[PDB]
Formats: sequence, C-alpha cells, structure tokens
Amino acid sequence: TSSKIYDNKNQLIADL
Amino acid sequence: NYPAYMDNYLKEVINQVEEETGYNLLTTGMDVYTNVDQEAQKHLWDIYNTDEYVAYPDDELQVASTIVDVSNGKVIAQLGARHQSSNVSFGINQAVETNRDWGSTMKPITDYAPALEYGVYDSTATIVHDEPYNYPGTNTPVYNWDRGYFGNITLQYALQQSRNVPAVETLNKVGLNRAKTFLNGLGIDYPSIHYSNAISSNTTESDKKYGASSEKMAAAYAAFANGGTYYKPMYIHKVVFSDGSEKEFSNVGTRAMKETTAYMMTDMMKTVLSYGTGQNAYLAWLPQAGKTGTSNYTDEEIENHIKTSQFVAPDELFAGYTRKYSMAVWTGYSNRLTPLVGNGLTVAAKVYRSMMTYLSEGSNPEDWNIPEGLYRNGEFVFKN
Ligand SMILES: *C(=O)[C@@H]([C@@H]1NC(C(=O)O)=C(SC2CN(C3=NCCS3)C2)[C@@H]1C)[C@@H](C)O
Ligand SMILES: [Zn+2]
Ligand SMILES: [Zn+2]
Ligand SMILES: [Zn+2]
Ligand SMILES: [Zn+2]
Repeated sequence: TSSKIYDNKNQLIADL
Repeated sequence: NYPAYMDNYLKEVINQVEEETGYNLLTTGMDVYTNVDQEAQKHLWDIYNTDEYVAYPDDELQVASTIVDVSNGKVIAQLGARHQSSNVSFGINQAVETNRDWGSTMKPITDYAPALEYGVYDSTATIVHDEPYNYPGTNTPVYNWDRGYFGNITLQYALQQSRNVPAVETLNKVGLNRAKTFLNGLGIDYPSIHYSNAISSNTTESDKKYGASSEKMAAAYAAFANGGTYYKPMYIHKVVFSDGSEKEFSNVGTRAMKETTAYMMTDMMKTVLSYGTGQNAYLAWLPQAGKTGTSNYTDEEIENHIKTSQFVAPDELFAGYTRKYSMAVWTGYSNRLTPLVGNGLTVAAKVYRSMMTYLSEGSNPEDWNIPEGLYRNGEFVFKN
C-alpha cells in the first residue's frame, strides 16, 4: 500500500 | 508518484526486494533504502536526453547502461532507454536485458582472461596468431572485420585491434568447459557454450540470466578493476518492514581470478583507449581500461534486409572501468534492423567518456599497482 524509497543519501525519492 | 529518470532503477529494486524478501513492495508497505546516487543518475539522464554531452544522430537511437561501484557491486546508476514518450510504469528495462549481442566485449572475459588465469599464455607479449582460421570442427571461416589477417602479433595488439581469429583460437586453447566456469564466476552463464561465443554474447534462451546485459558486463568488468573479485549487482541496501523489522544487505564477493590476471587484462585494455579501437573514450588524466564492441548482422540479414556497403552494426558497445567505477554501455535501435551508421557508432564510447568524466573529476584518480608475481618490460608485462 504505502512504500517509500530512498537513495544512497537516505533522502526520499519515491512513494509507491 | 516518482520521478521519470528513476523508472528503470526502481523496477530493478522492486524485482530485487521480492527476490530476497519474497514481498512485492507495491502490495506491502515497506521503506526501501537503495544504492542509487541520485546526482549521478540525473547526470546520466542529462547525457541521454539533452544536447549538452553527446551529439546524437537522431532521437530514436537507444542507449542502455549500468554504472557499478567496483568495491561492493552496488549499482549507482542505470538508464535503459532515451526519449520515451510512453509513460507506462516500470516497463522493459533494456539495461538488464540480455537479448542484444555484446560482440567483442565478450573477448576479455571469455577468452583472454581465462587464458591468462589457467596459464595458457604467460605474458601480454605472447605471440598470438591472426591467420586464416576455421571454427574448430567446422568449415566456416572466422573472418576479421576487414577480411584481412595481421599474422604474427602480440596478445596485447590482438585485443587492442580487436582481432577475431586469435580470440576464437584462444577459446579453443582454454577449452569451452573451462571458459564456461570462468564466466559463471563473473555472473554470466549460457545454457550451452559454443566457439561463436568467443566473439558474441549470442545465446538460445535469455529468458533469465543467460547472455550479457550492461548490468552483467558492468559487474563482470568491475572484477578487473578491483584485483579480481566479483560482486552481485545490488540495488537495495536496507529494507524496513511495516511491522518494524529491518533487514540489511551486506555485499560479499567471490574471487573470480588471480590478481595478476586482473592486472594483465587491465594493462592491455589501457591501450584499447590509447592506441586502439576505444579512442573516443580516452582521457589523459584518468587511469581507466575498456573494450569496444560492434556486433554484426547474419547471412539472412545482410542479403534480405540490409542494403549498403557502408560499415553498419545493429549494436555498438563499450565496457570500461576506472579504479572506482565500472560502466557498460549498449547502443542501437529498438528494431535491430535499423543499423548504426557513421557517427552513431561513436555514441557508446562518448556516453562512457562523458559519464566517467563526471564521476572521476575532483578525486585523486589512482592508477593500478603492479602486483607480486608480475614484472614490467618495454610495452608489456610478464609472469614469474
Ligand atoms: C567486436 O565487437 C567485433 C570487432 N571489434 C570491433 C571493435 O569495435 O573493437 C570491430 S569494429 C572495427 C575496428 N575498426 C576500426 N576502424 C578504423 C581502424 S580499426 C572498425 C569489429 C567488427 C567482432 C564481433 O567482429
Ligand atoms: Zn550533469
Ligand atoms: Zn548538465
Ligand atoms: Zn595458431
Ligand atoms: Zn557447439
């Protein structure tokens, strides 16, 4: 339902 | 919602999360932490989709590439297509696809490295043979690109000029089984291996892992870069589950070749860029190695679909690495029957040059140190 994706610097890049 | 340039990277993340966890992140709530360097990935997108870095011949010429951190096998950038006016989410990612022929980029990993590893050759100066030659147990000739033959030449010069005969003959001397085992240690498999695979990633299945993609080549070459250890391409660093659990992925490697093999391969592949076929990737300030690749059409294809005596190719390929990063670049058209021509054949190397410039500029680019077991002599490197 609510999955968050972070880059190598731990900053959000996607919300799926 | 998510940015467009990340579409390819996310698709692999989604696939890699459920391979390790069994959970699809689109149907289960979890926070996923990835290896993508956002700034580098944006720059890759800039190179593909603007005029700033590369002079493309037209807007349908395709580029797929993967950049890997050589110390851990973390995929730090990946873009499978350029100019895609059809926003379906998580479509075909060409960067992990193994259905295009990687041609001459197979030579270092299938032929010359194994020959050095298993001690078939002893130096980069070993006299190898570019003479009329048939695929072992057949009447089909192994042609060079120019239909000519250089004769008695050094190993180094063979790889550098990218001759076909010495490559195929080398595969015969290493042996098919021995070579298959070597390729497996570098993350590459075939259901069946044949002598044409000395100069081709062409395979029967490619349903899954069979053959070569920019992903697999990046990982394979990364071994040369780090003294001969293979790491599995990693897109995910850490998952935290809806129920508070956390699973961290540590990246452990496997010895794929002796450090001397790695070094010797690197030392030869340095010249591809300086004196050889890789000159559009050359950078005076950057210790880097690489191999070019130009696949070709079949007998059926030349006769029926390709009409020209100009130099053409379905696929143009580069695979290079520095001390820190490894990059494999595939170029071509969606329809393989649209041939690369003139300037289009230089894209692959220029895309590499541009991305590598970005990644290495500002650091102290270290060269490779000649390891215990090898010694220098003139242009070449010898064993003990
Ligand atoms: C490998 O991909 C093929 C083989 N290697 C190769 C390359 O790109 O290294 C070519 S292109 C050939 C070299 N070149 C030159 N132009 C000016 C002087 S040298 C065009 C060649 C097709 C293998 C599968 O045949
Ligand atoms: Zn940029
Ligand atoms: Zn820019
Ligand atoms: Zn011979
Ligand atoms: Zn066979």
